[PDB]
Amino acid sequence: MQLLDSSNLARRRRRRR
Amino acid sequence: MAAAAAAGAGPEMVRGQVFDVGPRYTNLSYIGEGAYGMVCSAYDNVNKVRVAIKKISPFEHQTYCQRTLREIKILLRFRHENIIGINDIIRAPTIEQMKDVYIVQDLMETDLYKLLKTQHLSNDHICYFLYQILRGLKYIHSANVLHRDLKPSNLLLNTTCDLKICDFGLARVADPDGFLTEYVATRWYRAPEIMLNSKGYTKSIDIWSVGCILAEMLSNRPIFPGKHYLDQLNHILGILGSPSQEDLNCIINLKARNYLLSLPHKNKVPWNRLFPNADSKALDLLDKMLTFNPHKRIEVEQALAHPYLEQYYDPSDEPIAEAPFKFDMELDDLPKEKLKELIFEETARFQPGY
Ligand SMILES: Nc1ncnc2c1ncn2[C@@H]1O[C@H](COP(=O)(O)OP(=O)(O)NP(=O)(O)O)[C@@H](O)[C@H]1O
Repeated sequence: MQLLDSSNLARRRRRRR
Repeated sequence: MAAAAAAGAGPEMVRGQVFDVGPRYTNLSYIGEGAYGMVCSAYDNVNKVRVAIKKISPFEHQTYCQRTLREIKILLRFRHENIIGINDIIRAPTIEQMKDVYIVQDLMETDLYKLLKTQHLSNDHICYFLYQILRGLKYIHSANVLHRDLKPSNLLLNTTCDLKICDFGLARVADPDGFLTEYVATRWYRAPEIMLNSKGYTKSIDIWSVGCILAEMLSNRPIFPGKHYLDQLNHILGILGSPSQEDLNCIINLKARNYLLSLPHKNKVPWNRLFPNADSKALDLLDKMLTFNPHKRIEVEQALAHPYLEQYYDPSDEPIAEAPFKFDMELDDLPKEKLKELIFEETARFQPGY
């Protein structure tokens, strides 16, 4: 499989605060 | 002929095994196969999405019935982004005719075992995958449940790096009371206290398993393999070094304590020599998850708070179960006939027309 930018949970963590 | 047209719409066969999941589920394709279940993807004609379906045929074996019932009861009660959900359960309308159980789940793309056969993960992916394992485990443990069988093949991944824990047939409520003697495809992720037949197994056995998985993500090789528990314990000691005296007399089993004391000394091998290209913060957390004494082993909420995971740590969005489960089953002594009735009862809510 071809595998951080598109994960929903990762977006929530990037954009906290 | 209508009957001839009905038989064309009959049960699909996958790799020589029957999958009788119509009329709702069609267009089946092989995914994988564990020691107990056969897993296919299928198209859900009601919810209009592809799904995963695991077929189990358990009713001749007490141990298969235990795994079927435990997985179903636990996953139906869990609801968490990093734990696989059960969408549906297919079985015959009468207990007489029920021979197979099909557990329908959200479809994932692969599992970490398969992924590690094909590529070396970057540190960034390892970090995010480890975070999600621990986040799901935090929920499991908050319900007072031990997974007891975490390993790469039951960490599911999709194409957007989301991870979900599956395979709950060994999961049990924690309690101070033949643990894990039943067959499993791999014992390489089990805590040493299980191999030494210590008695008081706790949440820490799952953390050990996660430490084994992290080690394997770092090198693409299992860290404590071995043919027998003796061989696995020797590989553990060959890396961690000989246990301390304090760690020893924390062991309940006098017999296992005596054997370890007889073993020749082993010095601890530094993690950076086993994992020279690895992130030093990953190795610090790895060290705390692979600590021999389960009482000293890092807990899941401490591990989430470790510096290696700091960019994902968010206690406001790491949910827990509403109530910790209580142990009121003791199904490990129920006969398989009784287990079948309970499975039938637990699955009645999914029958068409309920
Ligand atoms: N929801 C799912 N989506 C995609 N693949 C899945 C899913 N559930 C299971 N699989 C795959 O099927 C394999 C076997 O499933 P699993 O639930 O572990 O089976 P088991 O036979 O009951 N227990 P085990 O022997 O421990 O693997 C997994 O390792 C995955 O590769």
